[PDB]
Amino acid sequence: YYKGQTALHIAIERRNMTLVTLLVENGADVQAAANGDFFKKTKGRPGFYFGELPLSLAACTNQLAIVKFLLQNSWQPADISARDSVGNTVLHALVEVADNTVDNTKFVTSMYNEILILGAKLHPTLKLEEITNRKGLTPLALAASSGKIGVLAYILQREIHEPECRHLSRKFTEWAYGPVHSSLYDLSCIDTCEKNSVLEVIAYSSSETPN
Amino acid sequence: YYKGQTALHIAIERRNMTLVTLLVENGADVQAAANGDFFKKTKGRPGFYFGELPLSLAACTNQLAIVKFLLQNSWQPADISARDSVGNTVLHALVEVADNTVDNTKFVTSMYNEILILGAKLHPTLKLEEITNRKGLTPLALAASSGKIGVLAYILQREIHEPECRHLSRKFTEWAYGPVHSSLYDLSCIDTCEKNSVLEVIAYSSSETPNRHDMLLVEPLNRLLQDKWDRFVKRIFYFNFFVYCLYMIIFTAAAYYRPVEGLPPYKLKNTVGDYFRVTGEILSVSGGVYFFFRGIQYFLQRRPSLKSLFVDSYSEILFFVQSLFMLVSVVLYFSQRKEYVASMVFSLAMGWTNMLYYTRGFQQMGIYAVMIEKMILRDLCRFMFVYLVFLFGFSTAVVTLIEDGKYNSLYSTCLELFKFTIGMGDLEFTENYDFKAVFIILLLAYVILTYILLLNMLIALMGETVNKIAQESKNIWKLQRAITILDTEKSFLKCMRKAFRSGKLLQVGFTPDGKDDYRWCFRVDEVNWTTW
Amino acid sequence: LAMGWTNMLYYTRGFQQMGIYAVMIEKMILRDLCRFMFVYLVFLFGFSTAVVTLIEDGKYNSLYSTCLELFKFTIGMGDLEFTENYDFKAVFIILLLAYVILTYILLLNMLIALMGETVNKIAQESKNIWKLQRAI
Ligand SMILES: CCCCCCCCCCCCCC(=O)OC[C@@H](O)COP(=O)(O)O
Ligand SMILES: CCCCCCCCCCCCCC(=O)OC[C@@H](O)COP(=O)(O)O
Repeated sequence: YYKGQTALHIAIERRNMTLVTLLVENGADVQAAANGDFFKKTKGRPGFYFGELPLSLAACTNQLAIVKFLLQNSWQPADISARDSVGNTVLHALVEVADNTVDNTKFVTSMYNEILILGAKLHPTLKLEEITNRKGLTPLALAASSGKIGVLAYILQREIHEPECRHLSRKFTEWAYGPVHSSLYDLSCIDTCEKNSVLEVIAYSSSETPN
Repeated sequence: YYKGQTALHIAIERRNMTLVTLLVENGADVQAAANGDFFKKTKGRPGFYFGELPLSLAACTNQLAIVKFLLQNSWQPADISARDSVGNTVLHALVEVADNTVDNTKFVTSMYNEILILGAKLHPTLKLEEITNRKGLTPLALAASSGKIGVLAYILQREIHEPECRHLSRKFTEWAYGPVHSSLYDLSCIDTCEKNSVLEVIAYSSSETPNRHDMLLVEPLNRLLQDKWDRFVKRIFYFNFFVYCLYMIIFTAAAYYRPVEGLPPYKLKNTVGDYFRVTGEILSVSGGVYFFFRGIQYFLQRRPSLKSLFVDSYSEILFFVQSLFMLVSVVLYFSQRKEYVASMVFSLAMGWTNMLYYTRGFQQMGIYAVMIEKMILRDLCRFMFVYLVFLFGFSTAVVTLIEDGKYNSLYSTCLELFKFTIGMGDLEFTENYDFKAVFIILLLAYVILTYILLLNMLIALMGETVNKIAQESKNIWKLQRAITILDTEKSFLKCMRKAFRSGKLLQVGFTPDGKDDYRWCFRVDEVNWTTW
Repeated sequence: LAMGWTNMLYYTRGFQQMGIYAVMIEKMILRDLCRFMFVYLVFLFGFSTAVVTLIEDGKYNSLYSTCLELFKFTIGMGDLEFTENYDFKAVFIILLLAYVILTYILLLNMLIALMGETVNKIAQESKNIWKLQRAI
């Protein structure tokens, strides 16, 4: 029941950069999705969710160099806004794979920051986070609903200290006089949105939410 | 009494490699055993057990190089399967010498791994662990019986990462995709063996075993118990609970409607109510007899030591006592006596209060019942002797003071004094005496002393155990559930080998011999994002 | 009317201390009451059935009245001599004393258990639940 599995996914899993480069040299496809039951969310206790796309698999598997190579290859550019069958993008997969652990939390936030920066640089004209899946949940909304404390904590306090990407960050410093400095937090789609707000989602979530 | 001691043993003890080589150059014997009393297990507090063989002495004494030299010498090869007088081999000695300490545990597991690897390489055709001593206990069985947590934990999770010896390891990795990889555990001689299984040995071991409670924290054991439970023991246990509840309801109904004419037995009238009463009484007596017979069977099968009779088997003894009360009740009932009422009410109260045995199977209620058991065992007598001394002394004093009247008897005064403990004291319950000052002082002193007594009671049993109850009660409950599971499995063999441990798997496919093997694995899944 | 008056506690949220108090009451009523009441009811019903079986006849021969009298021991109003229409006073006294001792032991492990397992969590968990309540 592994239908949809491709050798590219296997190569990416094995952390083989050179072998991946050789495989994609001939023109290996990158938008192919693995619809096999083994790659589904929770059908059967065994399994592993990675977004059903090779780029998402690389992102979730601690391979930043492979992600960069896939995104900025000269053979076939890799789409970053691609939405799989369940409507989950790279950010959604990163949210899913988190388990609210210090090491995993740091890993996931670092990978999220890197992928967001790369997406902003590649296609600044495209808004990335605002997108929604078939469930109609934004990555922040998904993180809040699933109780991923680390991801939500990072997103609500994003701060980028390099030029041309400050607009992505949600935290800004109005000024800093002496030892006291004021800070600004972005409240977009937080309290009132008419579809799904973070406060509304967290408030009405069932107790099954971990935290 | 050092008879059997040889200079080779002394040389090995002194950690002298060169001197040992010189001694064995002339052809020093290696299979000689030291049968002197000094080398025995526990004859006299001084001593040291090392397996009674020089190779075992070297193995237990932190000399791996000497062990290798002895095993692979060109003068006289050293036998590794040699069994001493008590039937203990190298592995048995390694199990014995462990004291369940982190450093000693690491030492013993490392030495066990090295000796096992060497034995496998030297004579791969020979199975080593499966052997048994005169007691008929395998090294794993011996470790489980003696409560050596470290050795058992290592053995149940053995993993060898070099070729030609993977078959020795008990843990295998079926595959590893991304950050999630499945694992397989070997269940050979673990749950059912017909001679001695690890679960059977640990379950029925007496409380003298150092660490019986926490040994079930081992991953394969815990997961296997949970799986067996959720597979069939939950349903069997619920059915048993329902049947027992119906029994108790029927018994209560039969007893409540007992006739009042005197001088039993009573002729049964031709009425529906009489028929129902008679059938209920018959069912109650039958259940009592069944409980009595099950209790006798258990007592013969296990044979407690008469010292752990109460700490262990606390529920079987209570059920047996209830059945004994029922039998005495019926015996008196047919003997034309009116004390069957007393015996029956005692049995009925015991039966209703024994419904707590079925709380196990629910975590919270099980922990609650376990705490009740622990108190009734190890606090009630100690905290009741003092209170009874105080009560009896003050009651004797007061009754001595009283001149005459209703309360001049000791029993009535004891009852009145005890009434102060349940919040119903009087302080003026009599006036037939002299020296009201003395009476008031006695009563006030008694009240103050008993209140102080209860206050230190609660302070003591709160301070000394507010921390242990965090997990010790849960561990005891898990042990209790394990006992229940094993008893249910063994008792209900009528369904043949229904709901076996797990499926059949081929982990390695080929052993050093061309023949294939299977090890009745138990699939387990885990995730480890870090440390790939 | 009783339910309405006792539901005024819903408005305690909005004051930190009273809110935490009401939250603790809620947590107990949810996750401890049934578990710690099943055992007590089993004990009470069993001993009441025993005593009523022992009694021959009279006012207290009914199960309900005997259950009420036995329960009166828990609120500090037991009698230990509430009836005399029976036989074998030794058995009656033993039953009542055993019931009293068992129920006192039961309450003592109640308090020990729910104190030991949560003396630390209540430091901040109740405050967090109250903050969630206020957010709702
Ligand atoms: C002459 C004998 C005096 C006792 C007369 C009848 C009253 C005895 C009441 C029961 C005494 C034992 C107290 C007790 O702890 O039982 C409650 C059970 O949960 C104990 O655990 P389990 O479920 O029976 O295994
Ligand atoms: C047949 C029904 C039996 C009950 C008859 C009426 C007596 C019921 C008394 C209230 C029972 C619920 C106990 C309780 O906990 O309520 C107190 C409130 O602070 C609970 O929190 P909240 O403010 O109502 O949200």
